[PDB]
Order: sequence, then C-alpha cells, then structure tokens
Amino acid sequence: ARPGGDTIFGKIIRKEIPAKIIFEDDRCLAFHDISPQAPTHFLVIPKKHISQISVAEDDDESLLGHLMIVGKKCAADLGLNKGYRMVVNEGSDGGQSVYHVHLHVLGGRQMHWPPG
Amino acid sequence: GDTIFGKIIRKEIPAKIIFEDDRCLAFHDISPQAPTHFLVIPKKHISQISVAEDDDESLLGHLMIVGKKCAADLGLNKGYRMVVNEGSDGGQSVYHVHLHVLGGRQMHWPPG
Ligand SMILES: Nc1ncnc2c1ncn2[C@@H]1O[C@H](COP(=O)(O)O)[C@@H](O)[C@H]1O
Repeated sequence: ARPGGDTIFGKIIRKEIPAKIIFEDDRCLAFHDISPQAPTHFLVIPKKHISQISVAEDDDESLLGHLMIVGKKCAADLGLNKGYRMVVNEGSDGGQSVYHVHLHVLGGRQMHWPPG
Repeated sequence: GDTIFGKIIRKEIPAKIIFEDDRCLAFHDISPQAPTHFLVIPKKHISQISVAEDDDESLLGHLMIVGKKCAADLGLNKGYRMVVNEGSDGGQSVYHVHLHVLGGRQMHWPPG
C-alpha cells in the first residue's frame, strides 16, 4: 500500500506521473486538469487517500475544508477575480471517474445553471 | 447585509428543513435542478467562499460531511454532485455561503 494509493492522483502525489502543480502543502495538492472544461480548471486533492466523499469520516472535516480554503486561495492567485465554481462528483450519477477525493475549481468564463 | 438564507435560518420564512445542528442548516432548494436538490449552509454569515477565513476550515468541511450524510438519508445511493458557486462567473445566487447537493438523475459534464 504505497502512500496515497495507485489511482492516477496517488501517482501524481508521489511525483510518479507528471502534473502542472499550482500549490502543495503537507495536506493537499492543487494541479491543473488535463481535460479543462473552462479557461481555468484545476483540482485540489488530499494527500491522504479517501476514495470518494460518501466514505469520508467525521474526523476528515478539517481536511475537506482545507481543500476549499486552498481552492479559493489558488483561484485568487490565478486571477479569477470574477468568480468560479467548485464541484465534487460522487459515484455514477455524479459522473465520478477517479476514486480519490477531489475538488474541481472552474473559472475564466460565465458558468451556467444547472451545473450539469 | 441580510439575505433570504438569513431569514430561513431565523425561521422567519418557511423552508423544507432536512437537518439542523448548532452550526448549519440543510433544506430543499426552492428552484430544484434535479429530483433531489438541497442546500447545506453555515449559520455564520460568510458572504462568499472567497472571504472565508482559515479558521473556518472545519466549519466548511462540516457542510460537506452533513451534505454527504443527508444525501445517504435521502436515498442517493447512485451518487450526486456537490457545488459551491462564487461570484458573477460562478453564478452565485445568494451572498451567503451555500453547498448545493444534487442527485436522483445523471449529472452531466461540463458542470455548467
Ligand atoms: N493525469 C491527469 N492529470 C490531471 N487531471 C486528470 C488526470 N487524469 C484525470 N484527470 C481529471 O480528473 C477528473 C476526474 O473525473 P471526476 O472523477 O468526474 O471528477 C477529470 O476532470 C479528468 O480530466
């Protein structure tokens, strides 16, 4: 059990697969999405492996909130001064493709409603 | 300034409440975009995620944990999408921080 696991995102955490990194600390990593859906589109992920939000534990609250605080700070650092949308996809109906928790941050254009 | 979400927290206008604790409130969205569409909001008036403080971390994480628990209780066993909107480009509709939780249909990509 390599730390962070062997999903795409676990490999990125251990520098085994390349990524365009915006910010890194002891708890999380922010990097650009390889298939962007907006002019700016990045991901914020914990270093701790949690497969999906539906299985997060109560004591994971601080870490999940940290993803949002880092996401909003990275958005400011990238000049997203008109705003942005944060997204978590859970399971099949959420469209989830990578089973390591992650927060999308999208901006640099007008986002539409409904959010998919 | 006050918002309609402040009025909902204070019980001044009605909403279909799903869950409440000492620090947040979850309730069905009045303009639902999926068969299940609810909001989880802090009782603290944070106007937008861009002005949240570092010491709000665990409160924000609490919104997500409450959101995922309410989703399971509402029977969203095939999954769901969580969304926080910021500002004009994000489509933020009320200037009181709120986590959307949507499910009961396939959610699509891009997410708006
Ligand atoms: N190697 C990679 N580097 C950066 N982003 C990725 C990589 N592989 C997948 N993604 C993105 O990860 C997200 C996974 O889908 P989802 O689980 O629905 O959020 C998608 O937006 C992908 O484009």
